[PDB]
Amino acid sequence: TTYADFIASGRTGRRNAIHD
Amino acid sequence: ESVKEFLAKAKEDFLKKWENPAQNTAHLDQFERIKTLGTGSFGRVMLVKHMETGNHYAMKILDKQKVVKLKQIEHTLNEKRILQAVNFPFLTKLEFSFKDNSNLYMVMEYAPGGEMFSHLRRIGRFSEPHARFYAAQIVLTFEYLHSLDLIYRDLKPENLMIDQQGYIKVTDFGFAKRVKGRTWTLCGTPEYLAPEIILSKGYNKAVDWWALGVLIYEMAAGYPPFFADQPIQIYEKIVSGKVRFPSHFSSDLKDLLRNLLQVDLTKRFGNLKNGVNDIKNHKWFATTDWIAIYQRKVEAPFIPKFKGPGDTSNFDDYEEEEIRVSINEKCGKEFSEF
Ligand SMILES: [NH3+]C1(Cc2ccc(Cl)cc2)CCN(c2ncnc3[nH]ccc23)CC1
Ligand SMILES: [Cl-]
Repeated sequence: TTYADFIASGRTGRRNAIHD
Repeated sequence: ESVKEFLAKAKEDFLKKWENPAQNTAHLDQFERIKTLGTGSFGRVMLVKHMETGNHYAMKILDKQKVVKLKQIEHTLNEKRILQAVNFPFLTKLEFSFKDNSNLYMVMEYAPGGEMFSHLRRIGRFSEPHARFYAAQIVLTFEYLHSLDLIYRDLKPENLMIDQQGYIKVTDFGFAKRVKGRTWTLCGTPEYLAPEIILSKGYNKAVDWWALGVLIYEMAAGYPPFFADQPIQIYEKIVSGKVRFPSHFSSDLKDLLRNLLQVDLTKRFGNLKNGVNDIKNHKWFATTDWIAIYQRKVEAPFIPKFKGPGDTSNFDDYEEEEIRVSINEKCGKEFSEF
């Protein structure tokens, strides 16, 4: 399931801003 | 008055403060430090008590040297200048700001309900009415900000704070900018970036409306529309030109999302001749009483649990580190106007 794929991914915690 | 007229007057209010910013209006020793509420690459947000009043505030503390290393000087000056000038129900204006040898300090209304992020991840997803309640506040906030020629550029659940009444505050203006033309800086959060940012085009406030599509999707699905383990994989997805919706998404939700998450700027909602009304008058928002949201008279679908005025149980626990102030002034010239 897409939920299961999300929960297994490395990006379920807080996401940092990016910049150049 | 019309909304047009309300906004025009709010612009006059904003512009006076924009042109003559408040500076050095408190001192660190006037506050008692309570708890770290979050961290960033060049700073933190703490809960503090203001001793003279006993009021609780959020104090954002930025390490000047770290700001410089991360090339965030101008962005930081933007954040302080903007936040000391704005006033809107879903914003936390600066109550005070100051600096010392080491740090920059921005003191704002404290939002005790925690980050939307926390609740969203725990509960898993929000119902459409729940997601809609939040989305409406974002729609009004952006209409306000955009009218002042401000672009926000970091919409995400991590930065939407829940207040004691279950309404939201749109926080972290670290990438907010007052700009009349197009702008170019690559900034934001990978999942929320519009295609035109990723493709290094000049871009404008339409990126905020794309970000709103991402947020509403994430709130309603429990996961964002474009995810992977690494940023590069996320960018491939965003630019690709495809998005799949959960089977539980209503027809009206999917149609709104298709018009927000639209690569084509001539068709993206919020970006068209009719402006924000395309969004406000969309069928998914049919039940929304915009005047009642603005007035904060709508009953919130969810309200965080509290036991006190500085209860912090809705926040995660972070390692508490010192607030060190060097005996030598750092980065004086760079932050002169702060
Ligand atoms: N969600 C945040 C994340 C963050 C952003 C920048 C830095 Cl440097 C560190 C962490 C940002 C708002 N903040 C917050 N909490 C409570 N009340 C508030 N009133 C204004 C802002 C806040 C809580 C951490
Ligand atoms: Cl913040």
